[PDB]
Amino acid sequence: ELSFGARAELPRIHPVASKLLRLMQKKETNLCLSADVSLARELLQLADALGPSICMLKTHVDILNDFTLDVMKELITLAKCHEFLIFEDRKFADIGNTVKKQYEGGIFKIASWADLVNAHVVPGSGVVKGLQEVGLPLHRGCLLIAEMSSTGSLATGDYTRAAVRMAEEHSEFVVGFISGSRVSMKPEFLHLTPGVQLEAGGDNLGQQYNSPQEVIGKRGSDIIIVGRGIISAADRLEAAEMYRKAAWEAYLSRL
Amino acid sequence: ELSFGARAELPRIHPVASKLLRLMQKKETNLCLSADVSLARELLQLADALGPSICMLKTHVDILNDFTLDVMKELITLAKCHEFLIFEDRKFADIGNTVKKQYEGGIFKIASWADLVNAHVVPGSGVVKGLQEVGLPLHRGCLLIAEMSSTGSLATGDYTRAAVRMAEEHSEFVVGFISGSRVSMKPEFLHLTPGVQLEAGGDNLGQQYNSPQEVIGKRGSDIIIVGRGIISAADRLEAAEMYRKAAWEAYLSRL
Ligand SMILES: O=c1[nH]c(=O)n([C@H]2C[C@H](O)[C@@H](COP(=O)(O)O)O2)cc1I
Ligand SMILES: O=c1[nH]c(=O)n([C@H]2C[C@H](O)[C@@H](COP(=O)(O)O)O2)cc1I
Repeated sequence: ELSFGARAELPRIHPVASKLLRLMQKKETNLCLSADVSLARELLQLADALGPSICMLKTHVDILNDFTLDVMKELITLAKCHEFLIFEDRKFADIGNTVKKQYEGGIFKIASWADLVNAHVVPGSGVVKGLQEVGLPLHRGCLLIAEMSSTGSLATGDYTRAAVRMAEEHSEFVVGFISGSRVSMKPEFLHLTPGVQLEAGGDNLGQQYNSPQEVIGKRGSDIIIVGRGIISAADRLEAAEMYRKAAWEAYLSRL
Repeated sequence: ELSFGARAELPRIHPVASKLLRLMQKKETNLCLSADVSLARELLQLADALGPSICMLKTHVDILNDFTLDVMKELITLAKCHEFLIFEDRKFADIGNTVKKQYEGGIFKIASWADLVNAHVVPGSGVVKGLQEVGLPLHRGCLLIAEMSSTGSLATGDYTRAAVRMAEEHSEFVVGFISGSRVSMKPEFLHLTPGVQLEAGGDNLGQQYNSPQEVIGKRGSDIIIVGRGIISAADRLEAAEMYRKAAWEAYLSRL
């Protein structure tokens, strides 16, 4: 088992993952903020104030009521300044020819500013083949949804094993997974785990929480994705630090 | 076997499906046009010209380079004039509390203009439950993706069975399926099938095509979703009429 910093230097490491692994070690943060907000200003305020505590900011640019590409210009500014990756949670999940256009085009032009995006594997390997054609040119990485935190999730057993396989066979573009635990034995791949809170619980619509120590420590994931656990707190700065320190110590203990 | 007109009067049938099935019968079309264009003027020129030939227009708003809510207004006007339903192929595939926001809010405000939307079942029923909460107020309906057309598709066997159960258990809002064949024998559910062309073949990124006669005639589907088969033609109207006549005669032969 290697440190994040050692993993950033592996032969077969993808550059986007290496950049991420290096700033993870530098900042002592395996925390990804989920910024689920309705206003551009909200997003840029939060990113800036919490930037120092995170390795990655996960966006839903399709829930911004005042999206513009200038808003994402200013997001990249803050990303370069505080050193975090931008991860648009698009969950591309269609045939290759469609996801191509969705990734490069339309009003969002996701490929022009997202270091990472994710994709569901249900369509088969064409969803990644399609995304690759936009991603490789623009030096980007993708994450494959191998597991989900929601109750009734069908991403289990054979489905999970297919997501890993797909990943291993597209390593020039796929840098890791969305998962509830470590699912690949290859240290080149990242693991990011949503459904994370300090306290036991869920929400009213299928979400189920596990703690950072459980997820990073016992389940062997690398990064925790945390939204309401931080945004809904009174002190979002203090909240982000708690999750950072929890996930960071769990990682240290694991080494 | 019942006709679209009879099925539209079924006791346990959704207001949206009933509306759809009546205009199908009235207009003699079970063709959904997949308008995968990136200019609003071409979308509206196709909608206007091909309106009378179609029971439904399937959109990908997020690939339109010049989307405005005013464009959708004009699309709605054409849809009323020519009697077709608007279906946004958004493929909701996140947790319930997330998809609610993507469905209602943000720049696209899909719920305000889309008669139907679709969702993947991989997250568990929470995804349907989240969408339901927004759509039921507005009398919308939802299609669940039970099978896919592309090579390597993991929407098979128990995954499909899962989508059927989830649909049946949420009939108040799920009006049917995106699938390759009839997967539900319950006549209140609509079956819609993409990966359709007249000629045998496929594309370079996993898309596989069967004919209207195979899909409607042998596999028992209701409606064909056809993109490039029409869009790539010089005369898109002649092509639409060709797909319409093929799919409609295939339907009449099942009775
Ligand atoms: O399997 C998943 N689970 C999940 O929670 N998300 C997203 C949805 C939400 O925006 C965030 C979870 O944040 P909370 O910590 O607020 O639940 O991660 C995405 C996937 I794929
Ligand atoms: O399983 C699927 N298969 C599929 O083909 N589409 C959509 C994607 C595209 O917009 C259209 C196919 O267009 P062609 O008929 O040009 O392949 O159907 C959606 C799903 I879910």
